[PDB]
Amino acid sequence: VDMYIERAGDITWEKDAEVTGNSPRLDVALDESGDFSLVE
Amino acid sequence: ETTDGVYRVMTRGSTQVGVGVMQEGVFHTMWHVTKGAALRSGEGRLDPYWGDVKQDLVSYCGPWKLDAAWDGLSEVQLLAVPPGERAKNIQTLPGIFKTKDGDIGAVALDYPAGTSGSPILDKCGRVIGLYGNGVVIKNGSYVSAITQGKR
Ligand SMILES: N=C(N)N[C@@H]1CCCCNC(=O)[C@H](Cc2cccc(CN)c2)NC(=O)[C@H](CCCCN)NC(=O)Cc2cccc(c2)CNC(=O)[C@@H](CC2CCCCC2)NC1=O
Repeated sequence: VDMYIERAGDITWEKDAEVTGNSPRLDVALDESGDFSLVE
Repeated sequence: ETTDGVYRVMTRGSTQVGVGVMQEGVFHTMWHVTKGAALRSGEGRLDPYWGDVKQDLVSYCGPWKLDAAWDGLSEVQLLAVPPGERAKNIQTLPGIFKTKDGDIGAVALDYPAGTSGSPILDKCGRVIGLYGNGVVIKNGSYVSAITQGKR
């Protein structure tokens, strides 16, 4: 299996960017396998 | 070569399995993207140097170099690199993952699996973490932790 990388862009902040998405506040847990889960 | 930038992680026709960041001669991505497998870069080989499945992170060529942190206040940009699409900046105000071991910034943006590893930026262009380890909420949408390592 050939895993490889190819460049995709410069790491830059865009000055006139779309602001979108909400800002949820969530109680979560993290297990030893690196998986997040919601608490409830 | 290891020139600074954001990169697609591909397997071979080819499939995009993720994304990562080259900085200071070190490639940074999420563990679930590569599972620590070696990466071809042009004619060269990049070998895994450090990783942690619980953080879901892995670095190649050297130690984790990204140390900028979300200030808990400001908007950020996801530099999304989705499979088959050009890189694009998405600005958002992060939410919060509240955990028993402190709070983690988290972004409510939804992209294909192979967008995993796309960098999250502060206003100065510093990488404050990588996108793609998160949770699914009741309405089916997605919230990603702003996952940052320790330098
Ligand atoms: N709305 C949803 N589900 N959005 C996701 C966004 C994925 C972003 C990249 N991250 C991942 O792929 C990781 C992989 C991964 C998986 C598991 C462990 C680890 C390592 N600890 C990593 N994964 C995730 O974090 C979450 C984790 C949940 C942990 C719970 N304890 N796992 C999922 O999301 C799985 C899932 C669930 C339901 C449905 C799907 C996947 C299928 N959905 C997709 O095919 C795309 C669809 C997109 C395409 C672009 C437009 C918007 C919709 N979305 C999606 O796939």
